[PDB]
Amino acid sequence: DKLCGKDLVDALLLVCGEKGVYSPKMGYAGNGIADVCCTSANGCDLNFLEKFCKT
Amino acid sequence: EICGPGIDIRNDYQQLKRLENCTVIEGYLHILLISKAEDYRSYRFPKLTVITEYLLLFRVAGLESLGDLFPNLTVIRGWKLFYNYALVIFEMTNLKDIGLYNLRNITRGAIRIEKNADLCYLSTVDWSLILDAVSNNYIVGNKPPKECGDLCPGTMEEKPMCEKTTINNEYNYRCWTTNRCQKMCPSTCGKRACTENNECCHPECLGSCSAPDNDTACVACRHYYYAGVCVPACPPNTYRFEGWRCVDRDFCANILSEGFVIHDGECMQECPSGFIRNGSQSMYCIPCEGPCPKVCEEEKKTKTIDSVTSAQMLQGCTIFKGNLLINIRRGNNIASELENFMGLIEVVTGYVKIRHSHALVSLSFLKNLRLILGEEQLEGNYSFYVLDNQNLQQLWDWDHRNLTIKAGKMYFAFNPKLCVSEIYRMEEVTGTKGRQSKGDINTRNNGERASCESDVLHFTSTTTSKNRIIITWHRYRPPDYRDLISFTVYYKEAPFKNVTEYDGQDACGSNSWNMVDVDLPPNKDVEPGILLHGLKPWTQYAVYVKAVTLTMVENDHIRGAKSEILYIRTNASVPSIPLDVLSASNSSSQLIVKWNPPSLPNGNLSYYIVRWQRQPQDGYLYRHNYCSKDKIPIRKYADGTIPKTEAEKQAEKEEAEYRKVFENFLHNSIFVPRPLETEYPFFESRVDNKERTVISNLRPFTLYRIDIHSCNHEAEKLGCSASNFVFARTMPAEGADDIPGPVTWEPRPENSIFLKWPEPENPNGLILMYEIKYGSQVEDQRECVSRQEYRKYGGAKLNRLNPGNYTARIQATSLSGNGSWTDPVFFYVQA
Amino acid sequence: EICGPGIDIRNDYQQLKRLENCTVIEGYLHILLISKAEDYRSYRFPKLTVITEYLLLFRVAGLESLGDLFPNLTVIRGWKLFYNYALVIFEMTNLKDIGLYNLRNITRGAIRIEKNADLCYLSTVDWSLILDAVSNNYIVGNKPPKECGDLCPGTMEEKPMCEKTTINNEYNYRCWTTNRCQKMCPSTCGKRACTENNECCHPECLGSCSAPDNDTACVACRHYYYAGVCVPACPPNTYRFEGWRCVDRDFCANILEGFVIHDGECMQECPSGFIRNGSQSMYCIPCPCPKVCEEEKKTKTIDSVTSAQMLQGCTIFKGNLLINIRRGNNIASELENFMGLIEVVTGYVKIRHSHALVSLSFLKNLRLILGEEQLEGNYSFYVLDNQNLQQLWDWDHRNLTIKAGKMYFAFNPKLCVSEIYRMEEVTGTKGRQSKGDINTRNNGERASCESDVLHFTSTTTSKNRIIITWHRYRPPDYRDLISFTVYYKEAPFKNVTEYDGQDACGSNSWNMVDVDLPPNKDVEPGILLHGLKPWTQYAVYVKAVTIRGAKSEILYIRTNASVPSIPLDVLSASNSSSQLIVKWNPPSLPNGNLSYYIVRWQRQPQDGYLYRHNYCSKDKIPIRKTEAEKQAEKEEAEYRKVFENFLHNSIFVPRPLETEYPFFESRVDNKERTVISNLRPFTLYRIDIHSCNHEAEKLGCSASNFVFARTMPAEGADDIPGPVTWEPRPENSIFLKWPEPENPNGLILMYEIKYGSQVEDQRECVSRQEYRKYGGAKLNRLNPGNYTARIQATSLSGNGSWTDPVFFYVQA
Ligand SMILES: *[C@@H]1O[C@H](CO)[C@@H](O[C@@H]2O[C@H](CO)[C@@H](O[C@@H]3O[C@H](CO)[C@@H](O)[C@H](O)[C@@H]3O)[C@H](O)[C@H]2NC(C)=O)[C@H](O)[C@H]1NC(C)=O
Ligand SMILES: *[C@@H]1O[C@H](CO)[C@@H](O[C@@H]2O[C@H](CO)[C@@H](O)[C@H](O)[C@H]2NC(C)=O)[C@H](O)[C@H]1NC(C)=O
Ligand SMILES: *[C@@H]1O[C@H](CO)[C@@H](O[C@@H]2O[C@H](CO)[C@@H](O)[C@H](O)[C@H]2NC(C)=O)[C@H](O)[C@H]1NC(C)=O
Ligand SMILES: *[C@@H]1O[C@H](CO)[C@@H](O)[C@H](O)[C@H]1NC(C)=O
Ligand SMILES: *[C@@H]1O[C@H](CO)[C@@H](O)[C@H](O)[C@H]1NC(C)=O
Ligand SMILES: *[C@@H]1O[C@H](CO)[C@@H](O)[C@H](O)[C@H]1NC(C)=O
Ligand SMILES: *[C@@H]1O[C@H](CO)[C@@H](O)[C@H](O)[C@H]1NC(C)=O
Ligand SMILES: *[C@@H]1O[C@H](CO)[C@@H](O)[C@H](O)[C@H]1NC(C)=O
Ligand SMILES: *[C@@H]1O[C@H](CO)[C@@H](O)[C@H](O)[C@H]1NC(C)=O
Ligand SMILES: *[C@@H]1O[C@H](CO)[C@@H](O)[C@H](O)[C@H]1NC(C)=O
Ligand SMILES: *[C@@H]1O[C@H](CO)[C@@H](O)[C@H](O)[C@H]1NC(C)=O
Ligand SMILES: *[C@@H]1O[C@H](CO)[C@@H](O)[C@H](O)[C@H]1NC(C)=O
Ligand SMILES: *[C@@H]1O[C@H](CO)[C@@H](O)[C@H](O)[C@H]1NC(C)=O
Ligand SMILES: *[C@@H]1O[C@H](CO)[C@@H](O)[C@H](O)[C@H]1NC(C)=O
Repeated sequence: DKLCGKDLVDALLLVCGEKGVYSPKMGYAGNGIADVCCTSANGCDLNFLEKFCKT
Repeated sequence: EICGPGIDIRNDYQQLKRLENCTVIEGYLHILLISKAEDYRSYRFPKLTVITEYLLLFRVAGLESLGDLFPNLTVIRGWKLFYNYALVIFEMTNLKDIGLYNLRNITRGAIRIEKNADLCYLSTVDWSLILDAVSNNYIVGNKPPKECGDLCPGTMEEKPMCEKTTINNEYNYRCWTTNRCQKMCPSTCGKRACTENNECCHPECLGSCSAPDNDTACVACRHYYYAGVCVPACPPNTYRFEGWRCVDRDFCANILSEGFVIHDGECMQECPSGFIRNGSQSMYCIPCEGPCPKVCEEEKKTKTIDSVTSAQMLQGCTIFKGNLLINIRRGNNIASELENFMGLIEVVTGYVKIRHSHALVSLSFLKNLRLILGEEQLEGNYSFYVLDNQNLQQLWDWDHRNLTIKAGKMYFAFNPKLCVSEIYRMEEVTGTKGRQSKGDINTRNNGERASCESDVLHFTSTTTSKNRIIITWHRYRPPDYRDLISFTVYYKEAPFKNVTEYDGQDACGSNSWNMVDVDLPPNKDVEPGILLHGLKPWTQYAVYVKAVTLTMVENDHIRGAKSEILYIRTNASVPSIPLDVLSASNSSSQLIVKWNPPSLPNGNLSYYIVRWQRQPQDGYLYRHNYCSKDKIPIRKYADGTIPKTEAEKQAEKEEAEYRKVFENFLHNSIFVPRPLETEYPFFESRVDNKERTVISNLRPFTLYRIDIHSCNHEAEKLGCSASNFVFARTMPAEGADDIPGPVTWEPRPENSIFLKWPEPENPNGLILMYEIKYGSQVEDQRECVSRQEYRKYGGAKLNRLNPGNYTARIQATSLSGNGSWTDPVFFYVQA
Repeated sequence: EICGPGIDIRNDYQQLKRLENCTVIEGYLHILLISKAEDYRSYRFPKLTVITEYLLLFRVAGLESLGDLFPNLTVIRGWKLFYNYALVIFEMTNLKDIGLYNLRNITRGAIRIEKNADLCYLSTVDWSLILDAVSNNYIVGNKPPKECGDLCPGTMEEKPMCEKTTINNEYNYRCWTTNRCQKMCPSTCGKRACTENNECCHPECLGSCSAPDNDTACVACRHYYYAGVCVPACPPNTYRFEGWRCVDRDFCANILEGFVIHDGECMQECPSGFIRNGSQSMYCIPCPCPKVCEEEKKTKTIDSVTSAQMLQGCTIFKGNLLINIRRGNNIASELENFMGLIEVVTGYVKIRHSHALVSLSFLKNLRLILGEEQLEGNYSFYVLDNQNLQQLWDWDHRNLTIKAGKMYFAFNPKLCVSEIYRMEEVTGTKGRQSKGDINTRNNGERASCESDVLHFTSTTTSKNRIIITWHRYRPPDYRDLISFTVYYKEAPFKNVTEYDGQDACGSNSWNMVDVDLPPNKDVEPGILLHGLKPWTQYAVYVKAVTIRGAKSEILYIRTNASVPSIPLDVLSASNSSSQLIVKWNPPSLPNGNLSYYIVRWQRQPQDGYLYRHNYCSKDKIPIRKTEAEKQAEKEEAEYRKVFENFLHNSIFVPRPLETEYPFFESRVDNKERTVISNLRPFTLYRIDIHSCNHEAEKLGCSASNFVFARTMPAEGADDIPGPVTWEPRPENSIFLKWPEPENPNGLILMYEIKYGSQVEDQRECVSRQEYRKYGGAKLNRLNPGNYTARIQATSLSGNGSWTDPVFFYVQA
């Protein structure tokens, strides 16, 4: 189902709890997690929260 | 002659003179605001014998006594009452006493006598033999009882002429005014009236008689009066009228008013609930099918209802032969009073428009509206038409009501809080499934800001106590858990299981329901719940829960949840004290004890435990030395110098919405995808379905503490009740205080003498005094002996008399009063 | 080192070490999601001085102060922002204080600090001396404030090492944490950077200085920094870059397409209308090429200055603007700075829940809303639930065009409906809208502007009524029987609005009585407003019903005066014999200016039974909210109201051995208290208080609210006024004779005579009835011998002191 607030970051930390979270560093040049997992009807995924872990 | 209706004297004594041709008043007889006329003892009305409804006196200056106004007023029947009062005496300056010395039997109501600053002879009246319901009296204010004196006629003369009767602990002479006693019939005339010379009235009489056992000699009748004869019920040729008399149909046809009607043997201004006249103006009535069909036509085709009182001319109705235009804004009592004025409207022949009615959350106040005929229609064939109602949420409880529109289309526009599902359900039951189309039901402006779909907040557990309900419900989390900001629990006392949410709730803030909020519990394992407290035992409460939610997504993706309305009866409890225990002893060794049901019946009242125990006398009386001055009635001089608001809840909702959106910005910007004292025995008795009992086999003039406990079906578990109590006094035994033996005199040295008498065998309480009157050929001298002096010496000394044919008499004063004077004793002093 | 373009300190306190020798962050600084507290935490970074964009801390574990990390962070310049905020501290655990004690300025950005459950120093920082826009801060999600007062060094070291200031109108010490207080400076540096030595530093300075005025030692520069010195504008051969510093060209030429130079500033690309020059491929040169901008989501929601700032300098926006400014106080000036150059919106414009927008005019230079995508319902300009919106621009200075799509306007209470129709006039969208799309009901509901006028033609007044008439208004479009609504409300003062409020109910809210224009053309429309209280001032304004107009001015008409209600809650006391104090309240209904209260008083005679009782007789001295509550109180209320209805129709016309006494009267005008003097001692007086008003000359005063007040007894006035005298009498008896007190307290009810041969063992009672018959009393049949006696008068108030003893003798 959907994970939005405290739940979304808690789930993300449980998914990546030592792998860490990624960072952009885009060189000066996109709906986001709160949309793919919460705001849209898309719903969250334990198999997609892995995409926001650093690896 | 008989007078009425509703005599009202309002400015001056000259207006009183309306009364002197009146012997019975078929009305109240107010006397108000009269200025003192300085005619003094003028304006007596001795003809008046009966007031049928209620005597009300207010601000009547210079009236020192009502016995000067109505010396022969015998009965105030109380057929109509002044807010449950039959005699009202309010702010009556200069009124020294009520003085209605012939008022015998007030048939109904209570006696409020309020703030009459000089009023005495209130406590001297034993209203328990004038009134059935003394507990309702409300004798508040007046002259303070400590300052009244209240001396009965003959008391200051040492020749008391009045009767005595017990009111609880108190036993003293009963009087209406300084010169006149309260007239009480002897015990032989059981529940009858009597003439002045003690002879019993006819059984159907009331108050007093000119001659005994005569129906024609009555000054007042119980039941009914006809041609001078008091009658239990009207002779078959006549009909009951104004609660007191029998009049023929030839009389009831002639009263100005459609005229008076005759039904169930009585004649009335209008035929009562469930009955209607035979046809047009006619005297006889028939039972009605429902509430009696009344047409409510108005010369204006469309009756506007724009304020709560604007509907008042409906007043109770069945068939409105015109059109309605409800327009109610503001007032905060709206639905509970719109239903009073319009709930009985079964049929509206025209159209019904509800326009700009921002106060209404529900049209359920039109309770019995079965048909809107739509014979007349507004425009474009509209017959039911609501427009621009900022707070309408419900039309009717369609689970219960079967409204129908014969002709014309339904129309709804700009109703932010009323759901299109609710208007569709209206059209599904009103017989209007295909009249209107498209723009009539636009759906753009109806329910635009309404919670039209709800999940169910299932109650998971309930727990109750005498004053508590602890209740919990299933863990609710909308798709976005953030937007559930709180739960609102609405609870109200609901004796019957028909209460829906909109029993009130009209948009003025607070409403009929009490309500309290529960935050979402921080611990995800804990279920939400509330402890409602301050509740009443055994009372049934309607309790239901609603989820307070944001609207951020819109497009009806908000899902504001509701619980089902749960009717929870709090536990039965120990009943409160049984109200207003009051007692009167009709005989020695017996005590009639009456009371009223407890303030809170905390369960189905099964019985009352009445518990009488004797009380010791000595610890107040036995050392008092009563043959010494009491404290004088000194007067006091004047002394004494010099729930959360809707705005708050909107603030909480807005802050929660802003927190939600900023958390979304947090996450979508931060996260990136990887690319003599003794205790006497108790006595107990159980009385079932009767708020009075006759305690028997008691002692003469003995103080019994009477505890009373109400009981319900929980009595075995919780005990009965906290005792309400009254200190009741048994009536004294006649002659028990007169000295049981011959008094003797004996000599003493010098000019003094001694007298001796035996103590009474069974005195009516402690004999607190013995009075001795002595003198030669005249009882010229007084003396009195305390209880202590007798317990010392037996008799008492008379000091320094003179030789002569001296005589003496003795009188015991017990706690009940003085007994009979002893036979005279003759004695002389030696030279 | 100066570090950029932005730092994500993430997942590791060991990665927090990346700041060991940074001093100025040319970007944001993120401290995010570090969980390994007890494994590492030891870090401090004295070198940090400036953050150019913003500081964000999110779920950093075990950080008990930012005074550990950044003791010398001095300025946050906010050139790029995080949802209006330059400082964000969010969901931190065990935070316990902010601790940025040297952060003397935060430029162009609010502060939000939320859900840091242990934060206990948030309210003690005087943000008024840190940032200008304190109105935009969001500290709301703080730790509950039940534990965080007066913890500053102003108290902690037993006495202040601190200073105090005012916020709003409350007054408190200012500190960031213990051991540190906020670095303010005197008013002589009130627009200058202050110093640790409390001298005013350089004029072009922003942060702090160690030396008193040693320029080139400003820890943070105001305006722009360059080569170690501050400057108000960059030197003539240096260019502004990243909103904080000047650079010589060889830096902006070495940022990995390279940054352009234009208008003396260095940015990612030339602004709208400019293109990079030929064969000098660094400089910008004018074409007029419009700078098109876009987003991956075809709808850009604008809730914050950041979401608008993604379009800074754009001219054509490919996509839909969902303008959503819910709380952005004064940020319309920033929205203008960013979006006031978008001439064309290709998609729809949706202004929904944008309560911060008083006006849409921040969309400067906006010219077209093409509607190449439209909302459900084919709308291209959709305006919903904007509580404060007053203008869609479209005044007589600039014309919009909506190529395709319909307009929608709902729940814009403060927006004059004339403006939404003028928008149809200006934009040419007359052919699109339905009456369901543009509503006269929920638009213009409040704060409406007005041009048409209704005049009060005549008025009439009575105690409970106002009668009002106005002109028969009608335009050249003789459409309908125009319905005139009279709005009447109690106006205690003339500071009254129109019905420009959402207060459907509560206390005093404008009541509305609708009226219809009568068919008879001669009669001016009128209303008999009724139920009005006497003398209350009622604002009345007429209005018209269905483009239209016709409001009247507010008339603060006053109902005529009436006889006042009873003066409530009368009470009385007596500090002194021959005087009474009487006190009351202003009446329940004054029904006028309480110009004066009449007070009348009259002697009540001593109770007649007192002359009859013969008080020396015997007596016995026998002793020993739910619906139901609301209904009982309502029944009592009706009972009181019937008698008020009785006596409020009663009016009093003011003055142009014992039986009865005359009345006495006073006008008291000052206050609800009076002193009544020259009274009889211990006498009961009926104090008839008659509330009165200015129209007494025509209507009279109120019927009396009486109180029966007893004067206090005059001490030494009921003891016998002279020496007792005695006589021998026949049959071994004595007579005692004594005068009656001249002015006894009420009455003399009895005299006690204490008598005895050596001590007054025996007691005799003399009633008033016997005393007035014999001038005394016969002590009958006393034993012969030497004797003593004393006499005590018992008045209505108490005992008189036992008289001087009489030593009579009885002879054997
Ligand atoms: C005063 O006189 C009345 C009769 O005139 C004595 O009897 C009481 O009469 C009242 C009638 O007001 C009875 O109350 C109830 O009346 C209603 C009609 O409103 C009726 O529906 C009830 O069934 C009931 O009759 C009351 O029961 C009755 N009481 C007795 C003991 O007979 C009344 O006792 C007299 N007062 C005194 C202090 O003696
Ligand atoms: C903090 O520094 C800022 C930056 O100078 C001051 O805010 C405004 O900054 C702009 C741009 O430099 C100036 O044009 C304004 O004049 C500044 N405001 C004022 C009131 O002068 C700000 O004043 C400084 N102090 C505080 C307490 O915020
Ligand atoms: C008793 O109280 C009254 C009322 O306070 C005193 O009389 C006057 O009261 C007014 C208003 O308080 C003062 O302004 C006057 O100064 C008072 N009179 C005097 C002479 O001071 C009165 O003084 C008090 N005492 C007695 C013995 O009457
Ligand atoms: C009373 O009756 C007499 C005739 O019996 C009549 O003259 C008089 O006007 C009447 N008075 C009142 C007050 O009815
Ligand atoms: C109702 O509809 C009918 C048929 O369209 C039409 O003749 C009539 O005028 C309408 N109005 C009324 C009041 O009947
Ligand atoms: C209304 O009619 C329906 C259908 O016959 C029936 O189920 C329901 O009980 C009716 N309600 C009333 C109040 O008559
Ligand atoms: C329910 O029935 C009771 C019984 O008299 C009635 O008073 C009440 O008006 C009915 N309706 C509701 C909603 O309680
Ligand atoms: C209240 O009533 C319930 C009925 O189910 C019972 O189980 C419970 O024991 C009662 N509690 C008390 C305190 O009487
Ligand atoms: C007292 O009253 C009761 C009933 O109220 C009656 O049974 C009893 O006989 C009465 N006693 C006397 C002595 O009248
Ligand atoms: C309580 O009394 C009411 C009314 O008499 C009755 O309907 C109900 O069944 C009773 N319940 C019990 C448990 O006695
Ligand atoms: C900090 O200083 C050291 C010198 O010991 C240097 O090697 C390093 O590059 C500097 N910067 C960082 C981020 O360590
Ligand atoms: C600031 O200090 C530096 C270093 O000593 C010095 O070069 C400079 O002249 C000083 N500034 C001023 C204004 O004196
Ligand atoms: C009007 O002025 C009075 C002055 O006392 C004030 O109390 C009141 O709040 C003001 N009302 C408004 C709406 O400003
Ligand atoms: C009533 O009092 C107000 C001040 O509250 C004053 O302006 C006005 O002139 C007064 N009017 C009269 C008739 O006393």
